[PDB]
Amino acid sequence: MILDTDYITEDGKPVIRIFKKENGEFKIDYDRNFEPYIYALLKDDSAIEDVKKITAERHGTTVRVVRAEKVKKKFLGRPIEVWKLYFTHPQDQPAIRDKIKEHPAVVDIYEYDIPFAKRYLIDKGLIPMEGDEELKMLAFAIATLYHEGEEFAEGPILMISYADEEGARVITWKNIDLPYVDVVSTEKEMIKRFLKVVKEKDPDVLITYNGDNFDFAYLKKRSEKLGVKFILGREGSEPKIQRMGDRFAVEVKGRIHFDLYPVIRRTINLPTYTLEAVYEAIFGQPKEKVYAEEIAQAWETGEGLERVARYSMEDAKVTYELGKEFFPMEAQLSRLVGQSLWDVSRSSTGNLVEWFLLRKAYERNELAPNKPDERELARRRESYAGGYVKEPERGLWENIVYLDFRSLYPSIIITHNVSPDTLNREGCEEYDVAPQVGHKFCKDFPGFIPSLLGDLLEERQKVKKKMKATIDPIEKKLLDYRQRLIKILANSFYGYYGYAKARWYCKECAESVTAWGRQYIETTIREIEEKFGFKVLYADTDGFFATIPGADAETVKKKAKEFLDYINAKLPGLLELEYEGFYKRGFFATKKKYAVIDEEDKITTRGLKMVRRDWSEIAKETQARVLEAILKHGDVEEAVRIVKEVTEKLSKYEVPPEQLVIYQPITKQLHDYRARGPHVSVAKRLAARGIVISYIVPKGSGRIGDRAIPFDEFDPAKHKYDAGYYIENQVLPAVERILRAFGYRKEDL
Ligand SMILES: [Ca+2]
Ligand SMILES: [Ca+2]
Ligand SMILES: [Ca+2]
Ligand SMILES: [Ca+2]
Repeated sequence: MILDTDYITEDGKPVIRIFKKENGEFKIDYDRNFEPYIYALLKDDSAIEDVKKITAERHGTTVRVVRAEKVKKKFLGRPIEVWKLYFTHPQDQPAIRDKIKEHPAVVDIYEYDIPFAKRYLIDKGLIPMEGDEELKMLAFAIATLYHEGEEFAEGPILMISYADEEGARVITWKNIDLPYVDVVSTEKEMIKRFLKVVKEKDPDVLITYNGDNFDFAYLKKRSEKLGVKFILGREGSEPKIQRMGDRFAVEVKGRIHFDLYPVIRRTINLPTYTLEAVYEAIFGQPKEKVYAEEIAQAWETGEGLERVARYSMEDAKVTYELGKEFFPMEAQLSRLVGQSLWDVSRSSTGNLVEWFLLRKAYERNELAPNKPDERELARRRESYAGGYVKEPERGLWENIVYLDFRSLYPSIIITHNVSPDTLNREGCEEYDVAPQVGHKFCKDFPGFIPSLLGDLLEERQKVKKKMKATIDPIEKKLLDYRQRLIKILANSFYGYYGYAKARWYCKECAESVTAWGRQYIETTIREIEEKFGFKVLYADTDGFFATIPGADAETVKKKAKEFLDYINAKLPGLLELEYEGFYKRGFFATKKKYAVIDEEDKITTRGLKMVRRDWSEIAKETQARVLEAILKHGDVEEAVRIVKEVTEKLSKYEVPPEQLVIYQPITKQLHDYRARGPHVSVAKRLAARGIVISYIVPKGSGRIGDRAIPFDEFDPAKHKYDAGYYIENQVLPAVERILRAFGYRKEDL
């Protein structure tokens, strides 16, 4: 299979290198016959002789046009004739493209900013990560000596850890009594030892967590300081560093540097992206953090080195575990888009669609529009109206069905042929008009994007049915990832339409999709109300919650299935409404805030879940008790009494102080925490003396931080906690947000 492609220069000529892994053997294929090129639209074919003679200069070397050929391609639906201009080297393109554009007889130029190695994969029809070849993976992490007022990598690397199927090991230059620790004499020997491990293991994938902006940069400065040839590449090369905007990225030639940090940054949404928080959210298992101060203190005193070595080991271990969880999904995404895993894993949603479209455009002989210039880019700060959100009929409801459209936005694009090449196209005999915005779309021929989107949805169905018949559980997982990734890519076409940097950007297309979406969701709602007598409790963009308040659970289900048969016969094209699920009870607080419970007793909450550690146990316990009384018992007046009971126990000081302790970690220098937080205030009082902050809020005057004390110093016989604080700032805010819709103000409890 193909891992990646790049180019080297030989006698001023580009040579493509294709890195492959066939039958467990690494191979490099060379191609010296791929010519870089750009298109040029001319107003007169006679002008081609003037364009051929246009010259530029890179660094003394004269840039010339190698050869030209007239080709017929499609552009905005219409057939067009452009000149394919070939060059000697891909770096000739940025040097001469401006001189060719400025020529009077040149209307415009196209496909002039496509990286050579990526242009090769598309033009040759090559797809990376294709097949069932097994890649060998290796994760690694480093521990460093940090001091407050020092430059980057001024301190040495203390430990280098690595992990794979054989387990996790730590290389260090100090004696540590642990079975997984390998001891060397110096930092130089530790680095050299790590090089030998990578060379002997010969992994296809190197997995890091933030290796793009820390690990490789630290290793580089250290190898320069110690005189070590950091040959990580399979061709004997040192890691290549690139600039990605305001940040960096690192390639390792012959292998795939898989940095988990940008991948997880897009996949899940978390408050922080530390390795500890990420691992705990994905695997649900805790991971202890050992700070730079503790590491430095342990290394200088030689005391708790086992704790440091164990932290180092866990870093490599969890990085390998996370890499095993996210890499197969990103590998299938790379195969789908048609680009290397290195680029795909570092590209955002907008670029992924663009690369997919660029490959398809070449296959369909479709000339790709250019990126917007700075002037046009500033003009594309255009916003528009989004999805429809119904104001919910607040309160507790019984026997609720959730109905939603199968791929609403892609269905609209296909059905109404929404595309920049069909937008206001004159000369057609059939059009579809978008409500409110009024944009017209030609229906005479399939548009470029709707046509590809139709093939994607069709391809996904071919994968779904092959999964049912696939005996092999590993192959079923592979197909499952591809199927899921097609759904993700198909649902990204809409956002791409409103993406200002997009080649196929079209605000008219984007707002037409949302306008049609608002129409279909609203028409379906009034249809179920008027012709089936349902009450629509709440709706958001592509689905709604409905019920018959005076009907049986089986009666609601039956009527819902009958409604589905009815509207699906009336919906045009690919639009389709589906039965998502049935819920025994449901509480709808405000727009975007609600909670439902199924027949199994599983509760789904969207809004103020409050599963955080920076909130007292008393507040979290009461909230759970309230939700249970509402969703399991359907007793609203019981949920109220529970809050009244808790506030009465808090006011009479009958609640144990252990369920009032708040735990908060110090992650930065005390001078940098100028938020006057209670945990920081407690920490500053500790630092004021000679020598996770666990504190309780006591009864007194001043700010919360002025009252707060560590729980170790709290004594029920000498001190009194702030009953008012735990009622008004902890319990009531957490519960009021749920009971709010009933009209139960804070003073009602
Ligand atoms: Ca590449
Ligand atoms: Ca659905
Ligand atoms: Ca088709
Ligand atoms: Ca239909």
